[PDB]
Amino acid sequence: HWGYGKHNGPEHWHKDFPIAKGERQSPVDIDTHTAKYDPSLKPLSVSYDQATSLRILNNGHAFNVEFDDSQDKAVLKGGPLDGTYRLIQFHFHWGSLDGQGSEHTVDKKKYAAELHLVHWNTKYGDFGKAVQQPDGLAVLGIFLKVGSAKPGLQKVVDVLDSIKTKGKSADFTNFDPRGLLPESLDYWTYPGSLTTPPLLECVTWIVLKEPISVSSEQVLKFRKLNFNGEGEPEELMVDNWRPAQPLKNRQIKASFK
Ligand SMILES: NS(=O)(=O)c1c(F)c(F)c(S(=O)(=O)CCc2ccccc2)c(NCc2ccccc2)c1F
Ligand SMILES: [Zn+2]
Repeated sequence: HWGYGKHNGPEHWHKDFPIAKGERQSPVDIDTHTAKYDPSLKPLSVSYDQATSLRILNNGHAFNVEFDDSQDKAVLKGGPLDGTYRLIQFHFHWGSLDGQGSEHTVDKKKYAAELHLVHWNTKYGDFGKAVQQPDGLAVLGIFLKVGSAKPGLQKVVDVLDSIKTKGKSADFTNFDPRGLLPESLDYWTYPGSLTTPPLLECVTWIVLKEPISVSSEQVLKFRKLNFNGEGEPEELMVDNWRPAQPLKNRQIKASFK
């Protein structure tokens, strides 16, 4: 029932998910001036050489690219993390226009979209148990701006016509997520939450400072997806982002400068 409209969007979520008004909600505005450089933070370690993609899925509010996480393949560690987090899936949030789309903002600046690479803490054994823990997930957020195409995203864009509507899926093997990363791994990090229902407060957010560039034609294809299922009135999948939430009693830390 929740979604992104006037009647079921982010401002309504608290009625079914009271944690929406909780103490460590995401996304947030990253105030670059008050983010403290933390010389104790490590370089982030992103090991995606063995990643195995399985499927791509329109789940009715984004598209997910899913990975086989049953072995220790694609892992995120280092950075602020005390453990080993395993890649499970990635997805995006984007706008109806280039001027909006991202969930995190940087000195109130909105990017055209934001990629989330979602990983779960291997000390909890699986994703479903990890989300019940305050250090259960690590989500790597990467901003998208519109400019030159990202060659490494084109395979994703090209398959979207095949999962236009909610609940459609498609085989999606041998996709290499290393092709979606920017050159620098400088990052901001803070404790936060899933940004859609159930809004669980289980996420260490690591947001890269350097955005990737995608082309206007690439992001236009994201906007041709549908929130509705096949045979229902067409509602374009756009603006599936939650606005910035109160920082409350949290410090955003920077890995750089
Ligand atoms: N935007 S996000 O990165 O914080 C996020 C959520 F907000 C979130 F609620 C979830 S969820 O699985 O608990 C609910 C549904 C969902 C699915 C895909 C994108 C956004 C929300 C995931 N988890 C992603 C996920 C999906 C399937 C299997 C494992 C992880 C998730 F990654
Ligand atoms: Zn997300």
